[PDB]
Amino acid sequence: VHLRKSLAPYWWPIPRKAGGVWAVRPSTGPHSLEYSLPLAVVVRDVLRYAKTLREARYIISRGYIKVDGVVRKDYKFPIGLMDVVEIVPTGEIYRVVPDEAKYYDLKPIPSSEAALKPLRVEGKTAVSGGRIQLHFHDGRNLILPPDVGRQIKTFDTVVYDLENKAIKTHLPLRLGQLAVVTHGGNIGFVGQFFEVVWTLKRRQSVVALRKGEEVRRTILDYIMVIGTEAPVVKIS
Amino acid sequence: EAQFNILSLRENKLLGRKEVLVEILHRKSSTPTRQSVREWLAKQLGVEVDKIFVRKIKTEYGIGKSKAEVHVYTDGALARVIEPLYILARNLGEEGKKLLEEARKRRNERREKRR
Amino acid sequence: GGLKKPKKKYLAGKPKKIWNKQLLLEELQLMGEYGLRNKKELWLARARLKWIVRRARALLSMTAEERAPLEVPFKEKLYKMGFIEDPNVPLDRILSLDVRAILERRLQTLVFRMGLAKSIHHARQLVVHGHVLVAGRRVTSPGFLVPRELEDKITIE
RNA sequence: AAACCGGUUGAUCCUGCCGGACCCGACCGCUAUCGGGGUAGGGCUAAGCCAUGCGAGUCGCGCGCCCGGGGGCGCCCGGGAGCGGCGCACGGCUCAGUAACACGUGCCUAACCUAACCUCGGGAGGGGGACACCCCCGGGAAACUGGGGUCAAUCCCCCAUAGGGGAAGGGCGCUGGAAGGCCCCUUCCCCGAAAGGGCUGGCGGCCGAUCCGCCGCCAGUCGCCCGAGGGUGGGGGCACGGCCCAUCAGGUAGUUGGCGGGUUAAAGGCCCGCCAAGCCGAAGACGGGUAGGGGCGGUGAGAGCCGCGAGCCCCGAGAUGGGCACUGAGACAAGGGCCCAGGCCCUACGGGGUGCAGCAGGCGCGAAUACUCCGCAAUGCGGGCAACCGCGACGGGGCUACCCCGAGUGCCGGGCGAAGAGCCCGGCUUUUGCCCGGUCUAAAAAGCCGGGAGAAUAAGCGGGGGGCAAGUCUGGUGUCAGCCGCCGCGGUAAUACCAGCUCCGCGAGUGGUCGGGGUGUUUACUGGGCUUAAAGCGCCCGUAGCCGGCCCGGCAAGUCGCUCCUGAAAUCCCCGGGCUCAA
Ligand SMILES: [Mg+2]
Ligand SMILES: [Mg+2]
Ligand SMILES: [Mg+2]
Ligand SMILES: [Mg+2]
Ligand SMILES: [Mg+2]
Ligand SMILES: [Mg+2]
Ligand SMILES: [Mg+2]
Ligand SMILES: [Mg+2]
Ligand SMILES: [Mg+2]
Ligand SMILES: [Mg+2]
Ligand SMILES: [Mg+2]
Ligand SMILES: [Mg+2]
Ligand SMILES: [Mg+2]
Ligand SMILES: [Mg+2]
Ligand SMILES: [Mg+2]
Ligand SMILES: [Mg+2]
Ligand SMILES: [Mg+2]
Ligand SMILES: [Mg+2]
Ligand SMILES: [Mg+2]
Ligand SMILES: [Mg+2]
Ligand SMILES: [Mg+2]
Ligand SMILES: [Mg+2]
Ligand SMILES: [Mg+2]
Ligand SMILES: [Mg+2]
Ligand SMILES: [Mg+2]
Ligand SMILES: [Mg+2]
Ligand SMILES: [Mg+2]
Ligand SMILES: [Mg+2]
Ligand SMILES: [Mg+2]
Ligand SMILES: [Mg+2]
Ligand SMILES: [Mg+2]
Ligand SMILES: [Mg+2]
Repeated sequence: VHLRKSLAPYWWPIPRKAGGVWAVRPSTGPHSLEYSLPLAVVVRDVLRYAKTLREARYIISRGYIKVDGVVRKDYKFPIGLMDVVEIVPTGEIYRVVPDEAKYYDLKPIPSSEAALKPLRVEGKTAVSGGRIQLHFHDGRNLILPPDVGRQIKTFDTVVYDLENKAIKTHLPLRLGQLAVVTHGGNIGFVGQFFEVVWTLKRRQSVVALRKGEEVRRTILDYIMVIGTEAPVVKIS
Repeated sequence: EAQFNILSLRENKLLGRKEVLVEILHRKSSTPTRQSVREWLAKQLGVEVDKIFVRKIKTEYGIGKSKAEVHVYTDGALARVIEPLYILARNLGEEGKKLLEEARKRRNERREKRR
Repeated sequence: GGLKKPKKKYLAGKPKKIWNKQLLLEELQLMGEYGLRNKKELWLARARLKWIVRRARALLSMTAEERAPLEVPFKEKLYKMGFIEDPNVPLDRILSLDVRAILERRLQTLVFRMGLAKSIHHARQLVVHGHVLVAGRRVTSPGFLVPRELEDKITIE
């Protein structure tokens, strides 16, 4: 399967005309094609550690790159929102976070919050045994007992332990929390949740965010709760 | 004549090299030899000439000024598996010529077999 | 189903009626003073002049709020190129800008107007053979439109 | 630059056409130095026929065998023919079919499938078999292909359990706008997994130099099976939008719908059994013609007109015409299969291949067209743990008046010449052309830097009666020849023809014929006209349509304002920056 350079996502940090007629195509990983960047692009463009595609594949082939605690040796692995990228031989850590300019950015983070990942609940399914399965914004799943999974509704953000496969902290979606817009024109904006026009489809509800006193509006689908007045993990 | 100065140096631990940038200032004089740039850098950085590879020397229009992109490798064995063959053939003198040459004999092979 | 291809950039200054006597007389004067090669170079100067004037025309038609972010930067950019003299004139003052102001910015003209050559055609020959250094670099295109700050760096070999 | 100018008259004001001037596209004529940027080139012509070559492989970390070199612990390495896994449904080409859910925009699948990959939960127990390469023989012109023997698997098969499907009854519960869904309970029927395989290290045991392994365990790593979700790809559905003709007015009979079924991965007259008469149409059915749709492109000051809507990107369809299937997650498959039609090719006459709308290339047609070149280095893709391999995709150059950009074909002074061209003299420079070195490039080439000689190597095309800039100068012809977009010349004194001289426009270009736009308020929404110039139906009743009095209250459809999700990229406008400026 190919990806023409014209059909590449608009926000990717690559020149549109100059270059080849091809772009590296992500291999159906834990994100969406429109909202993910392949690992070889990050190693060559965003970190500039490789000057060619073979050099980027060589760096990835050694297992030097760790993505969310798992060494990825696939150069077409997709990276997306709230993912933790760690470079082993240099010890630097980044969290791909919603950016006001690049639309998605590699921000350095402290080593303590490297195992933590904030995940937005995209939905729940009832599985065998009566347990509940949670689906997150990057396709990741987590099966829970029925009573604990009853109190986690959709669009709630949960801080997930990659190290323990557990839920550190559950952040319900209520009016008055700190949210970051994760898609759309108003990307990168972090503000208080203070207004909602509940539509018939909840995913299409109009939501307003405030930062004293710049007010931006989006739909309810495009905002992730990052907690109260203090963001739980460094995003900006 | 030939003014050399390290314009920049980026430390790359992943590929085990320091991609160095050099500024060559040769007023009223020919473009500097790529061997001459490698000798200056090896003497400048104190490393052997075998660990230093000149990628491209680009000369500005209308004046004797050049910029060269150079890769200095920690160990020679890894350098010969990371740099392309034509870079070694340009830089390593004769051995890269053989490495390019020995590559070609393996290329006629597997192509007559495909025949 | 249409593929874009580049078009001539000197068409805006080209007259649609070339066979006018007074038009032929005025243009023939301009080629003589500034030593141009053909009418294409002369029209290319006018095409630049039409850009500066048509842009200033549209900025006048824009609202006061819309004009505000672009008004001063437009005049400032005109000043730095050396076309205008005051970067603080009223916007309607730019409308009467004249094509000779663009022709003075040509690198060939500056070599002659700086006394660096015997004649304007000699100064074109100086740039062509590569004896004119602009800030230390050889600039061999006689139609180079030098900006204001680079003007003081023009030397001979 | 929101532009006019020529021509119907004895003269005049109109109407109204035709011409001139401009841009772009195709073809062609004369002429042609250099460089830079660019996704230019059998499209506008036959989806016409094709010689030849190249155009999808990869993996020994799935598998046994064979060969060569090396070494003792248990093997190392290289190679061969193969089995096997994955891929070859991507990529490349072209424009016949198509006026259609094809395409575009905005939404759905609560009516669906999806190998590779990601995450969570669970699993990997028992037992068998065959076929290649090879060996002993072949058959056949070749294509291909037969028999016996023999070693394996991540090859194929069985058994178990998990799981899965159906029908039926119940439910707290989940999702979601809404359950024919998910989860739990009960009954029966039915189908029904897996490779603990490879590698590494450690341990121990069996075994033997005719072995160089096999077994149990542990850890690391790459894998395998099931359930759920995601991802990607795909099947299907909906609302609306975009050609011409009435010298095409009625069309339809599985046609329109209902009920019950079959089939499908899945809804559906998709198909079938029954029932009804419905469905479409002048708000234009039906029929005919033309055309792949879009992003977009040319032109104009704009509204607009046109498609050069060829080239680049997205979707569609096709692979000589017409059909039908295998395998597979996916094809009814451009370099796979089968049949018919229509060609052609080799043959030992018994057979066997093939259709270039792949990249070069040939013939043909036509007004009209490139190299049977180089590389997998860049951009990617398939395969691999990796290393790396392959790729006519892609990149590079060649040819080609393809588009745009920057330059040269000298500069200074002097005399003759006319203030021109030109000639000569004196001084200067080397862009450029030529030679060389470094740099660049996969390698070349070109570019760039530097060096040598040297003014030295380099201008045409169309015109001079008006439009329209340029000769009432001269020779020749004498209403002949010739010119002429229009007006108009030439029949002896030609500023219009053939020539000389001279001048004009543009210039590496400049012309000829076409097509589009402007021209053109000659298509008129902006913005025409209809007494007499073309133009009011002979008159009237009226259907659709369009247009419609006043006041009060309600809604908020149109309409207006703000915001959001969108309207791919490229293209367009503005601003900043980087190539010497420019493109
Ligand atoms: Mg007009
Ligand atoms: Mg008359
Ligand atoms: Mg006309
Ligand atoms: Mg053709
Ligand atoms: Mg393996
Ligand atoms: Mg083999
Ligand atoms: Mg195979
Ligand atoms: Mg395709
Ligand atoms: Mg047998
Ligand atoms: Mg298997
Ligand atoms: Mg189920
Ligand atoms: Mg079984
Ligand atoms: Mg087995
Ligand atoms: Mg059904
Ligand atoms: Mg039917
Ligand atoms: Mg083509
Ligand atoms: Mg057929
Ligand atoms: Mg076929
Ligand atoms: Mg054919
Ligand atoms: Mg490659
Ligand atoms: Mg030019
Ligand atoms: Mg004289
Ligand atoms: Mg060269
Ligand atoms: Mg002539
Ligand atoms: Mg004459
Ligand atoms: Mg005149
Ligand atoms: Mg004439
Ligand atoms: Mg009229
Ligand atoms: Mg009447
Ligand atoms: Mg009549
Ligand atoms: Mg009536
Ligand atoms: Mg309304």
